[PDB]
Amino acid sequence: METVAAIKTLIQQLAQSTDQFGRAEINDALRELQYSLETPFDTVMRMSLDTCQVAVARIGSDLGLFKHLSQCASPQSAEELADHLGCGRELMSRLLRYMASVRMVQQTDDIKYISSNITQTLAVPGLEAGMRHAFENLWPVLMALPDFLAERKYPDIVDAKDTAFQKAFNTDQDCFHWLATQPTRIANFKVLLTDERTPNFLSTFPLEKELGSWSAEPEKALFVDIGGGMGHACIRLREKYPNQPGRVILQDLPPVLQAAQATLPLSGIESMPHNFHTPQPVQGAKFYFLRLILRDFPDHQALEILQNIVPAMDAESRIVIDDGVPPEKGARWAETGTDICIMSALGSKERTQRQWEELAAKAGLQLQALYQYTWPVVNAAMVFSLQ
Amino acid sequence: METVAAIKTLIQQLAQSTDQFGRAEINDALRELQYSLETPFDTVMRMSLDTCQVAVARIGSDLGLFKHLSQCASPQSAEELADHLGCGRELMSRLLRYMASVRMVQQTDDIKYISSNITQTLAVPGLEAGMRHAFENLWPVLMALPDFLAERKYPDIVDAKDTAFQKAFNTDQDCFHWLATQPTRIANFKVLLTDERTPNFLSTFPLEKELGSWSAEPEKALFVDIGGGMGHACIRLREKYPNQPGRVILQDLPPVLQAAQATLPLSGIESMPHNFHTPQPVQGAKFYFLRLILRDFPDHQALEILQNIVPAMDAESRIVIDDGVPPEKGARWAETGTDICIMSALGSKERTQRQWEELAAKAGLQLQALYQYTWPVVNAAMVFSLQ
Ligand SMILES: C[S@@+](CC[C@H](N)C(=O)[O-])C[C@H]1O[C@@H](n2cnc3c(N)ncnc32)[C@H](O)[C@@H]1O
Ligand SMILES: C[S@@+](CC[C@H](N)C(=O)[O-])C[C@H]1O[C@@H](n2cnc3c(N)ncnc32)[C@H](O)[C@@H]1O
Repeated sequence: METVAAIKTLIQQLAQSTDQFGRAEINDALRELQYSLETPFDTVMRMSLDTCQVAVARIGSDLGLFKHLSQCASPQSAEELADHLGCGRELMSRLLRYMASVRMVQQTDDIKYISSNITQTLAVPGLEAGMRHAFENLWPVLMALPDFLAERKYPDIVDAKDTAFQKAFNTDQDCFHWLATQPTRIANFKVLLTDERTPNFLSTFPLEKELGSWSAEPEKALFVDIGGGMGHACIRLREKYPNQPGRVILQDLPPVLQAAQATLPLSGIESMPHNFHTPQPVQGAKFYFLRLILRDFPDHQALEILQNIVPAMDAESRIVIDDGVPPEKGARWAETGTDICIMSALGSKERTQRQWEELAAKAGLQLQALYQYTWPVVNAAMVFSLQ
Repeated sequence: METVAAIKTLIQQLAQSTDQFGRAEINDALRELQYSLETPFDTVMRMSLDTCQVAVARIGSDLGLFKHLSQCASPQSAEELADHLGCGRELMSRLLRYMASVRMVQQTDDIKYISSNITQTLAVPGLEAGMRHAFENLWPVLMALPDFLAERKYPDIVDAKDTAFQKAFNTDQDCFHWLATQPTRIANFKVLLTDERTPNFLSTFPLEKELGSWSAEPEKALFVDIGGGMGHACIRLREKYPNQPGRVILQDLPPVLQAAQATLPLSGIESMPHNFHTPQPVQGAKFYFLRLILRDFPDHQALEILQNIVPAMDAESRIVIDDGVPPEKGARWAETGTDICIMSALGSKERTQRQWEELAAKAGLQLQALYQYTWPVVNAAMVFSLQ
């Protein structure tokens, strides 16, 4: 119908007319409209069949389909793709037909296949690794969660060693300890670390305002990236603020620091092995930065991580928690799904602003400023000082 | 956004003005817009988190939350629902926040909870049973598919006894034989059978024109519903054509005929126990009807089912296959996802019109007429005669 074609045109034109945050708001609206207008049968069909996407993405990734199609200059037949990738012809035709129906590839008028936006995404190593993590790590924990909760008469989960994870992978270890003994998972996790989220806190963080008159003299630390992974925050800080003095220090475990060396600048960023369960060695830094760290820990462990930093602080030192700050009400699926997943796997939780302030108060900290940098799903740099 | 409220108003007004087929077209367009507009990170988040929906629906079902909320007259607090249903209060608060974010319930401005469209759907026994089936039968088979295809170097799956199912449930039994040994699963399937799809073939089936001069004496059957389940097709036939002569006969296995009795009219429809893997007892029927039967069998078994019927047929007899008829190209997610699920669990497949005609020719049948009754996902009554 011309009506459907016109709806598509108007929504694309409105999407192009706004920014990434406007487009995120439109996408959530489109989802809310689908759910509101689907029939009861459609609801069950959707819940039944949308689980297919991750499995079929896992297969495409195993075959190298997404990478191959992303490099192809012309439409490919199912036959050409099957013979090239070493797949049964009929299986490849069925997988491609399914993939086209969910835009994981596109199907042409003459029943050939080209890259979509999603083909290209699943071709990117860091994003492919996310999809692989969802299949091998998240799926099993969600599959265990209902019977786990039933067996245990619906407990409030508060312990990383007593959640669905232990049922899912038949172990008494917490997720973090268990992953160390699984080379396949560590390799994928290693690739997942290379994905850099955009935008980042530096888009809205008023660094010069937050600095005040803080002196890098004689030899003080500007920024200590605690569990900084590949040190994207350190790299982006040095890139945005090349003239601000002070040590910029990436802190992580030796294997992650080794992985980071390749892509770290040759000067200006220190690689310091540090376990964030031990006292913070760098004294009187301006910013102690924790990005997507504390959300992976229940309150007891998150508190201990903060308590390990507080004694290193000057009056001018700030702890900067860069993490999810879902609202009190009307939280979006991306903030609320993450909460169920980290409950199931890690025994942890998403925290509202009030819950972040209650946690930080136990560590003797007070919130000075909160700088949101994503919308409508809230990620913010929360700036904490000594009480 | 005023923009988002405006899009919702426009789509809702266009949705209300069209019919169910028009709303299904709009819904498919909103999905495609969503995928096309998505960022690479959104794609991975969606694939990571959308499978939460089934796990959380299953937990809500276990707690009886959806039936409870559907019968509440006023908005309920998380604490009221947790206390009433026997759930940890923090667990219940988090589940409800997640459910509200995906419209499985509605959250009020007061942070209390009411029934949405989806909470009513998940309270309907037949539809709840569809969601439990997705969780306990489909999820494990989709979980097994990628590694099963990898280990076996991407075979064309062709055998019910050799597909993802056997790896998922650690068995050499086919799905149908295995399910029959599992009481809780058998019980869920019987509730699943109580769901009647709408619309149905009688909306576009020109019965009078197909009958022509056909006569019901001596004691001939107008309609034999082979695997008719609750016998909804028999009920609708007798409701729509109450004065058309000829016996109307529900065929299924004894336990399903037993379950059908309470819903069946007192006269006009015979309950005849009959295994459709055995020779058809009713001779010279006008219509031998197979609704959503053959798609659950690979060609070899589907052919055996048809070959059990053909010897009972007159020149006036028709086999009516009422089933999915996906197009040669541009097939929708609801008819390609089904294909991947039935490949994985049953070793079967969706069939294009031409694939149905090829199968039916091997049984000595030729397509007389094809009567579509759903759009844009094709279900049709295909009328076959002896060739
Ligand atoms: C979500 S990942 C990367 C987060 C990083 N801040 C970012 O935003 O790119 C969490 C990081 O914590 C690190 N990590 C885990 N346990 C740690 C520990 N005990 N001490 C220090 N780093 C740790 C991991 O190696 C990983 O790089
Ligand atoms: C998809 S379900 C119901 C389909 C039904 N025609 C309808 O549209 O409602 C398949 C039906 O086949 C029945 N069935 C399964 N195996 C059977 C067999 N060997 N003989 C007869 N009926 C069988 C089941 O009991 C069930 O009612």
